[PDB]
Amino acid sequence: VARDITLLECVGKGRYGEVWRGSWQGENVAVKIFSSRDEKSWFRETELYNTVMLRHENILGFIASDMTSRHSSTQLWLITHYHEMGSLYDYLQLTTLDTVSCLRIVLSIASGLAHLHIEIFGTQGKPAIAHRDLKSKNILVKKNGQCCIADLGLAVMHSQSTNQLDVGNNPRVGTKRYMAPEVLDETIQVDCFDSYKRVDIWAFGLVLWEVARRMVSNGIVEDYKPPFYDVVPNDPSFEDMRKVVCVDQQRPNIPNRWFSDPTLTSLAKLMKECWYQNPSARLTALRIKKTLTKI
Ligand SMILES: COc1cc(-c2cncc3c2CCOc2cc(N4CCNCC4)ccc2-3)cc(OC)c1OC
Ligand SMILES: [N+]
Repeated sequence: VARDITLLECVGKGRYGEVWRGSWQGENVAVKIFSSRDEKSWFRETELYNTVMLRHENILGFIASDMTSRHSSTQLWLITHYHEMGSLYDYLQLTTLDTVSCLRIVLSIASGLAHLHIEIFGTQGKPAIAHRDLKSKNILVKKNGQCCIADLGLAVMHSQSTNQLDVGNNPRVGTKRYMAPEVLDETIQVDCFDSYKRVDIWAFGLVLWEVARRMVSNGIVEDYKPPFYDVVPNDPSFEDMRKVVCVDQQRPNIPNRWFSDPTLTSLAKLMKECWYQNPSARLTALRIKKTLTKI
């Protein structure tokens, strides 16, 4: 209930709204107050968390959804577990990673994504879900070293038996920096659920690139950089990414030092298998989880 939560400090702000660190029965919680322009994302997330009952150790822990009316308006709240280490985008800028730390991050993200993509059968079984806005800022680092995926506002679901696709009704567009080439060229088949899984794998390979750069190998480490930092400006436009990803067919550069570390070699091969211009040639989330497990 929103009445029992004490908003203590704002840890994030954007077009989506605000994220607050709050107290609730003597424990820290995360409260997202949605903006009026992003109401459809609150409905979709409430559906995925309350109706679909999405629950996984590598997905942001749902607590409660609520609506509070004040100042002649009604705010839409989402209350989840609070991770004091912040987003993966924040965490990668404060520390370097070793082999275990890197693999724990990338395997946890892969297992959480595979849980979204894999349909659980039986009655009231979880359908296959695509995130469609996967990025380092939508990934949070837990104190055990593992990560969890957040923001289900753009989720899309599908069930194999009925062959029915639920795209929702959200005017929100995904993050342009992480957009797949089929999205930028407007060739993506919006009626096929596999299309939405393949744009997640594409974006997953970009987060994979961000994390691998922070793994120290032979006293060498790369500074943190967002994908395509050296070709697009801040807040890139649609034409900015299309020129890089589609026209020039550019991908993030694999540092040569990665070939001197066996873990980074298998990781560099993994992200390359997520960046195919042909969406059907990209790996599945299950194959990525399997490949990461054998490493
Ligand atoms: C409640 O709904 C959400 C909460 C969080 C969340 C959860 N737990 C911690 C944080 C966040 C938001 C962003 O990251 C943080 C960052 C910081 N700090 C570092 C940078 N600046 C100083 C403060 C502190 C806490 C968090 C995420 C969501 O999706 C991106 C949410 O919606 C689905
Ligand atoms: N952040």
